[PDB]
Amino acid sequence: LYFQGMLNFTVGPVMSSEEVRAIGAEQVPYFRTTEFSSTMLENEKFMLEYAKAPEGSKAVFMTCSSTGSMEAVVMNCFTKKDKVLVIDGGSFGHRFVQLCEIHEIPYVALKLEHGKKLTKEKLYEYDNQNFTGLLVNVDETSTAVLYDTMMIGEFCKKNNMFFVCDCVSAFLADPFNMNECGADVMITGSQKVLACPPGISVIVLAPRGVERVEKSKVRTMYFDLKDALKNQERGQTPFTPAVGILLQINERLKEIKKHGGADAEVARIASQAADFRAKIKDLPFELVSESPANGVTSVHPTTANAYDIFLKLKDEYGIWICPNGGEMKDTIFRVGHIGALTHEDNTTLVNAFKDLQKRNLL
Amino acid sequence: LYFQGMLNFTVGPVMSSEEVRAIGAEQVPYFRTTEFSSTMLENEKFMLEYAKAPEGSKAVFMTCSSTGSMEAVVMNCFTKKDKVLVIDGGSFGHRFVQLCEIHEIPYVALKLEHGKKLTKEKLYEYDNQNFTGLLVNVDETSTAVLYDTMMIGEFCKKNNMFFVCDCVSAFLADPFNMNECGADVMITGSQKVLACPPGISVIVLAPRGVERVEKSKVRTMYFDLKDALKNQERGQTPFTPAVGILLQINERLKEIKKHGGADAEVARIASQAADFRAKIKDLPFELVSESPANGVTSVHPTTANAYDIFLKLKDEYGIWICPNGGEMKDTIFRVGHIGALTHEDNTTLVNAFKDLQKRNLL
Repeated sequence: LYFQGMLNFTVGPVMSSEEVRAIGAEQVPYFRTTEFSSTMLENEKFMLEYAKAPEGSKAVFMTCSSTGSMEAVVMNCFTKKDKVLVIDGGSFGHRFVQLCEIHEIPYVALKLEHGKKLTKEKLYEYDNQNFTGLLVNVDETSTAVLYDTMMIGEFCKKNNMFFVCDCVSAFLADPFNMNECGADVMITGSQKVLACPPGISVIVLAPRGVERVEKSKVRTMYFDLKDALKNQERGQTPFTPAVGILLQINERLKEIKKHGGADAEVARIASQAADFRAKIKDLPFELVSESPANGVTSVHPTTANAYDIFLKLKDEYGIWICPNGGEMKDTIFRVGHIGALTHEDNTTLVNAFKDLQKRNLL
Repeated sequence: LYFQGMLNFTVGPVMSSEEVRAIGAEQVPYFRTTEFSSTMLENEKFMLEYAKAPEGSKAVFMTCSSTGSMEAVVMNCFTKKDKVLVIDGGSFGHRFVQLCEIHEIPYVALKLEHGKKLTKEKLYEYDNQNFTGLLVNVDETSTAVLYDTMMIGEFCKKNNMFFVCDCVSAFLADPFNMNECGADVMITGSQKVLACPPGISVIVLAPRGVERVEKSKVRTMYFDLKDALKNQERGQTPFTPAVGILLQINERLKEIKKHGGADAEVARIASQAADFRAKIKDLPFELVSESPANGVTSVHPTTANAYDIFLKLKDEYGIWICPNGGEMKDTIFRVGHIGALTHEDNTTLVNAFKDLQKRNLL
């Protein structure tokens, strides 16, 4: 079958461990119980630990993809009186711009050419301009650009700006310390470094984030983060959540702990990325990112159409790489370093590239 | 473990087949592919078939619980110029009232005492009053009351009212023919009669529903049903969907087809319900619903606290029944007839009730 026997180098869904997969074959339990509440409180504790959240932080688990949590955060944390600086180097930064437009949050987009780093000098062009908040996608996954959260956090603190981090691809792949960088909100998704099935997302709120949400007057039921917080006090959710995925997440969080915690997973993924990048030195590929992220590498093929390479690997080599869209469809593809991959998997992929070269495709 | 070895008589999550469960242990595939598109187009075709949707209908698959699809429908189908009649006999009808309030849709709540049927004479009290739409939960799951969709549909047609049906617990449990009753929208959820894990919901739109959505000007990203429709044209979704659950749904839809289609599953659940109801005749239980639904039976214990019975069965008999909340917590519990249950499972439950009676708990 099409979903059997494939090597997955995308950035979501990704390959899962045998233990997480095994949980996926269990009957899904009824969940309005003290037993499931315990699982949910444990999930929250692990998320706060791995995020290095400050004392007094809270997490909520949302039954929707990461985009839904991005929207919830925008709706619950900002109003028409805010002025938000949005880092826009690609698709996900642009998605935050689109959310500000939809929800009538005044904003300024700080555009970066695809692949370009954010320098301190560039950010400080926006110093002392009455901004009240900042939205960033810590790994801009579309271009595999990593932003410096300590640098951005310092800027936000100087300017008293509410600091929102989408760490959907950065969390557990790149170093991130919520307490140290002063992030007020962190968002992540189940299908990225957590390597569970898609359908859950997580919002972590620092005490300032909790306070901000508590003061919101949002017109929404499903994305009402006050309701989400109130229910999570007893390890519950307002509506039926993706119970099965939340049990898989619990297992995964314990697996992370067993293998050395958040720092150990960051280190493993850093090594996975370095291994791939070392192995493609003699192929007609240029690295696009000026600020590499551990979770993913963006590649420009200098001899071939990037989407063509995606299709050939998928249909003839048993491999999914991550294609791009829009203006990047023909010129960029990405190779993920997350989920249950090994250095030998990188060798398999590079061997497939070498075979495409022999065929004269690249 | 707490989620192992339990008999599940709730109305979601419920017990799944071994084949659906097996799919849950597979690696989740990358999904921006012609292969996954094919699965999604097939899922839509089966949903339209089982809903008996009119020619030209469309379905979309939403990565959120059913409540999220209820909200999406309200947001995308009604405006401040509408006047909506909401059938409110319990929790889910009330949830539609709450959505009308949040989204500033003018409405009138048609209250029914818990457990009471909706008569034709009652509904026609609202005839010729300039209503433009109607919201109903075809099985009001909180009270296990079934509403007559042919009767309501005739009323809506007479009054030119846009007819929205939440069939989250009714779809595949009770007869429902979208074409015949004139429903413009049907909503359902993955974890109910479909008996898959929670995290997907489905919106089926008749041609009038499609037209209504196409004319909407909603301020939302995640719940933008125009975007959902446009993407489903090629078997895709705007964001990452719950891919694993959608593959399980595909298997389940094929399993339904193998066993005789929608009518055969309705008949099986009708028999499951009848079997349970026959077996409790000598116990201190009163049936609450004046209009029984196949999917679930609501029970009033005349000698005991309903929530106490829930807790004892859960902790001492390996059984989940469905508790109630609010004003119904002490007085009503429910027994589901959906998912992978047998008549012998009903015997196991009744034996547990009989043992509680021997202990003098009831």
